[PDB]
Amino acid sequence: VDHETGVRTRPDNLTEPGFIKIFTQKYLGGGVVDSNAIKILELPQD
Amino acid sequence: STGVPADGGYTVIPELNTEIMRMLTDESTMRRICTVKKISSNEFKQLVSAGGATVNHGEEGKTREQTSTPQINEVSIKLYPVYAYPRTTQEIVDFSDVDILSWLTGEIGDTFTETEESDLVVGDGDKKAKGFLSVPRAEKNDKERDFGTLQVIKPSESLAWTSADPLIDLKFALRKKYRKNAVWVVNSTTAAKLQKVKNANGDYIWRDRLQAGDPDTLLGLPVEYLEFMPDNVIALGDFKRGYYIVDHETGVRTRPDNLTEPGFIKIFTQKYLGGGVVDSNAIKILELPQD
Amino acid sequence: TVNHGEEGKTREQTSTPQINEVSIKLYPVYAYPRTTQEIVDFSDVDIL
Repeated sequence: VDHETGVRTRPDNLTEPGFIKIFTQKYLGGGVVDSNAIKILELPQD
Repeated sequence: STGVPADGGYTVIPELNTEIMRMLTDESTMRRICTVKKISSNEFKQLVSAGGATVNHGEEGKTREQTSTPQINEVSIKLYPVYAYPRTTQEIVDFSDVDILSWLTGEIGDTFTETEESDLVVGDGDKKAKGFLSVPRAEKNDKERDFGTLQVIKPSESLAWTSADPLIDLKFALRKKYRKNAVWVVNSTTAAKLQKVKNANGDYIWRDRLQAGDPDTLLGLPVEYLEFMPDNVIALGDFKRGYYIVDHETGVRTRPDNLTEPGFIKIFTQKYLGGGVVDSNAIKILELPQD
Repeated sequence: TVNHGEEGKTREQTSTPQINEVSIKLYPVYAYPRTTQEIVDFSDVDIL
């Protein structure tokens, strides 16, 4: 799941002067919908 | 009358001169006497050839022997952030006729000139411009002395403030190469002490030998005074060659930073100042005992 | 003032410079000589 805005990069160069804090943000989400569609296999690792 | 506020006294408004008088303004003598190299880097490397190139004065019919290849020295002048971060209230910046933004930028630029005359002279070099005085000194001639160190003359208190001998020594410690376009660098208090030197007889040595149109000189060379020098310390040299003031290519960069804390606008106006001794043979230092 | 900040150091607050007021008040400097109209009329050197 993504947001309509997506990746947004705001280069805050004011709050801490002498610095650019490049605040890059992306709203990300993930969920297992219909778990019957996915299967897992843990190897014995010897 | 205007004396009584009620009797037409409130009508008279005081005409505030919209150009604030910046008391501490001065044309930066450092930036004029020394060269200014706008650069885009943290460190500026000027190559300063020490010398050592020789000739053997060959004869007609003699094998031409190898001559010594001249040497080069590195002067690593690193730029550092000299800044001021005043937090003016947004109230004044709005409620004003004298423009506080421009006035404060001018005041901080004058402060930058003052701290240039401080760092480029006395500045130890701890994350700032290394002044020529903070540069280690050595009482040796140009041939014997190590590069990156300035020739310092340290006479006794007897002939220091009694005669012109220390200053003549300082003048001719420089080579003609530098004395052509040399300049003196004295503190105002040290300058006053110099103008007061009187020999055993009592007459002044420097007998104010100037005309009205003459700039203040000393032993036939101009004297650009620096106020941040320590007491009883003198310098002299071709500071165009002798010292490099390495400013960054951006220069003064005044972002007002209005969003960090609303109700306050915080002019940052940081600059990147660097400074270093270049041609350590082009500057001479004269230490005089404290009276 | 400036604090001569380093590479990787928080930039501390510097003192904001001060301003002073010089209130120069204007006052009437005058002279009120009472010349006779006689001289002002009877003259070649312009008395006014």
